[PDB]
Amino acid sequence: ALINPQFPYAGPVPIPGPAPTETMPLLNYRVEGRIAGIQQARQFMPFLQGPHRAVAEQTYHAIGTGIQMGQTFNQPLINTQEG
Amino acid sequence: APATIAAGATGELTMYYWVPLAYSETDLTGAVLANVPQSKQRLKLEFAN
Repeated sequence: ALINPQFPYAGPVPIPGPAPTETMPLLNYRVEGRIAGIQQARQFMPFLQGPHRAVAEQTYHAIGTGIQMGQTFNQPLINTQEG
Repeated sequence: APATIAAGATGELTMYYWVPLAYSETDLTGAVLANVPQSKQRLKLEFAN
């Protein structure tokens, strides 16, 4: 702010002001609020809580069976070298 | 503004300009405090002739 003498800035907005209204009042709000609809315990989703496999491992079962059977052919006898 | 004004005709035009001080409605950078001094502001406008 600058004040300049001799033209000085009025020393106030004075008493000639026009009170325009008495509408100043905010009427307090008084209220009762009830949000009470029956609630049912459940919601349907496509899927909740699953941690789906991105790849599975290979998996398997097992079997064996049979017996011990055989047809054989042997090497001929040979002269013994030494000993 | 009329695209053309024919010989003998009178056209009516309307134009608006926003002279900013503040950068925007939410960014007050550049705004001016004018409550604080009796010193006047000057908005100079030079029109077409």
